[PDB]
Amino acid sequence: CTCVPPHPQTAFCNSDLVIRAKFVGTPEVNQTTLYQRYEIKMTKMYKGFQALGDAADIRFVYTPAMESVCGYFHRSHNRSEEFLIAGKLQDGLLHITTCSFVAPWNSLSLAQRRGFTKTYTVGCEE
Amino acid sequence: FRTFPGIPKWRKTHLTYRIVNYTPDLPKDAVDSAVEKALKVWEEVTPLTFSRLYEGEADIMISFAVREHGDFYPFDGPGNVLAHAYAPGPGINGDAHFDDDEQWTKDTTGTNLFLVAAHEIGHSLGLFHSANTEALMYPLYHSLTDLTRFRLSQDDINGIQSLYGPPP
Repeated sequence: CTCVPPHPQTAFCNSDLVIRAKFVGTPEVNQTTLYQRYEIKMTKMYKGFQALGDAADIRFVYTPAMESVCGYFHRSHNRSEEFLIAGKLQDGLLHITTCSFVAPWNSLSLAQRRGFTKTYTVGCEE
Repeated sequence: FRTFPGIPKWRKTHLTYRIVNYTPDLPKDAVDSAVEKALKVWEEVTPLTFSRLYEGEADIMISFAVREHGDFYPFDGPGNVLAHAYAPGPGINGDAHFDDDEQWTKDTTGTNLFLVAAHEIGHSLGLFHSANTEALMYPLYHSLTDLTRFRLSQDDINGIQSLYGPPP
């Protein structure tokens, strides 16, 4: 899988949900060989209120089974660490891929944070 | 493999491939150039050989598609995911598909078909994504200016040769 990542703004507009969460578990094939899923602990939700969420409705993020076909690969040491996951909703499930904008919240500039929290929406429709 | 089909490496050196259909974006003859130049990148570093076919099933079935296209991974329209490929093996394995919704170009003014094919073919041969940003097998399309000075990362060489050996 090869790809051109999105700018954070495009990541925000085209995604269905822009959640903030922590990776709770290692990848496991759920009810399909095609996708692997990560159990996640959702803290803050910046987008996708047409799917609720609150603090524990989205508990799994899906991605393809194998990297070659775009599966996302997460490898952090501290599980309480927080990430910004901008993803789509196939069915009612959050999907992520190699290109999906996923970065630890803490690494995010103050500007990017402000964009996710308030300003990116402003540029989406036009 | 253990659950999904596929093998770590091709159990033969002489592979065959086919460019199933073409993208309007670029003149048929230019696609052939990109794909072939692509494949050569790996032949130089291994004893592998590639023979083009025009009928029947080749190992590596190269093709362009949009949105839904047969396999269980539809393409995402313009942007984001530009292409995907499968590991060595029977059937759909080794194959490489390309997102037509992208602007395919043979130059540094769009998404360079060569660059992407070179990457995808690495998967058809048994390679995985690299963390080394300088490595071709890095998934994030890093588009380089002058194409003439394109070079493989040592890492890819060590990678592909640890499988198929260096040229004899």
